[PDB]
Amino acid sequence: DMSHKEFTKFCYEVYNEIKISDKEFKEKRAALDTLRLCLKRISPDAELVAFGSLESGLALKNSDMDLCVLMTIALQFYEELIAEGFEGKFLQRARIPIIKLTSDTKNGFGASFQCDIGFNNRLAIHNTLLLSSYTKLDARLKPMVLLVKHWAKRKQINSPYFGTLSSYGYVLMVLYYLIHVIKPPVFPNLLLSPLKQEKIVDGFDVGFDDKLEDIPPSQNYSSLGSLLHGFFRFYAYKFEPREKVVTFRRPDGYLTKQEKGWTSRYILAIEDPFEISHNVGRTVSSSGLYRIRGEFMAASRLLNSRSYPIPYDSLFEEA
Ligand SMILES: O=c1ccn([C@@H]2O[C@H](COP(=O)(O)OP(=O)(O)OP(=O)(O)O)[C@@H](O)[C@H]2O)c(=O)[nH]1
Ligand SMILES: [Mg+2]
Ligand SMILES: [Mg+2]
Ligand SMILES: [Mg+2]
Ligand SMILES: [Mg+2]
Repeated sequence: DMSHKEFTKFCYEVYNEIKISDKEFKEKRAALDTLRLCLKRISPDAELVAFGSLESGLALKNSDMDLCVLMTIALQFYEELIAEGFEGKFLQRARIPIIKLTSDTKNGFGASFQCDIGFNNRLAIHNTLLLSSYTKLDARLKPMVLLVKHWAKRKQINSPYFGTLSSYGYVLMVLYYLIHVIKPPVFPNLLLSPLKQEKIVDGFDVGFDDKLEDIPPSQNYSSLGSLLHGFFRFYAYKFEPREKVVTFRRPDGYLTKQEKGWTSRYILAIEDPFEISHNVGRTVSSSGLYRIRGEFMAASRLLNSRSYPIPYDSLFEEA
C-alpha cells in the first residue's frame, strides 16, 4: 500500500510532535505514586487507579491524568491533599464526587499540574482495559488516535461542555471504524468474540476476549495515511448520525436509533461498549454535530485533492 505515502510520512511527523514524551509520562507516574501514598495515609482499604489516555497509551503531550479511588473518604482525601501542598477543588455531597487538582506547590509536579480524581468509577477502568488491549493489538491505532484527537482540538470540536464531543467519543468512532467499517477489518470485535466470557461489574457486562497473544495479526495492511483518510471519509459521507448508532454490540455494526430507543440527548449516538445505556455523544448538540460533520467533510476533501503537493498542514490548523 503506497496509496498514501506522503500523507503517511507527514502523519508520523506530526505524531512524533504531539505524543506524550517519556519524561512527561515518567513525571505523571511519579505523581500517581505520590498520590497513592497520600491515599494510603487515610485508609489501607482504598486504592488509587489510573485510567484514561495515560493508562492506555493514547495520551497527547501536556495532558491531564484521570485517577480513580476504589473501595465518605473523598472529603478526608481532599483535605490531606491540600495539607500536602496540592491545590484543587471539590464539592462534598455531589452526585458524582470529584477532586480536581489544579496545581502543586510542594511536590514537584508544577503549577500547571492537573488531574481529576473520581470515586469507584470501575466502568471507566474497564473500558480503559479494552482500549489498552486494542493499542496492544495493532501499532497503527495509537498514532491514528493521537492524530484524530489533535485534529478535533484544533478544529474546536473537542468540547463536550460546549456542544461537541469528548476525546473518548473520538476514540470510540475510531475503533468502530477499524472494527466494523474498513474491509478487511484491522481489528476483531473483542466483545463479540466466541471466546469472550461474561463479567459483570456495577450491572454491566465488561467481559471481552483479552487473550491478546492468541489474536492473529491484522489482515489489513493499509498505511496509517490510508486508515485516516478512510476514517474521515466514513464520517463525512457514509455514516448517518440521524438514524444510526455507533455500537460495539452488533456483529455487523448495524444499529438503529429506534431499536436502541435513543430517539429523544441523542443527536450523535455512540453506545459505550460496556455502559450500554450511556450515550458517549450525549453532549453533542444540533449545531455541534453540524460543525463536526463540516470538519469531517473538509478533511475528506483535503485528502481527496487532485493537485500536488497537498497542504496537509491545514488539517491541524486552527478553526
Ligand atoms: O463518556 C465517557 C467519557 C470518559 N470516560 C472515561 O474517561 C476517560 C477519559 O476521557 P477523555 O475524553 O478525557 O479521554 P482522553 O484521556 O483520551 O482525552 P484527553 O485527555 O487526551 O483529551 C476515558 O478514557 C474513559 O475511561 C468514560 O468512561 N465515559
Ligand atoms: Mg482526559
Ligand atoms: Mg467517566
Ligand atoms: Mg464513502
Ligand atoms: Mg481540514
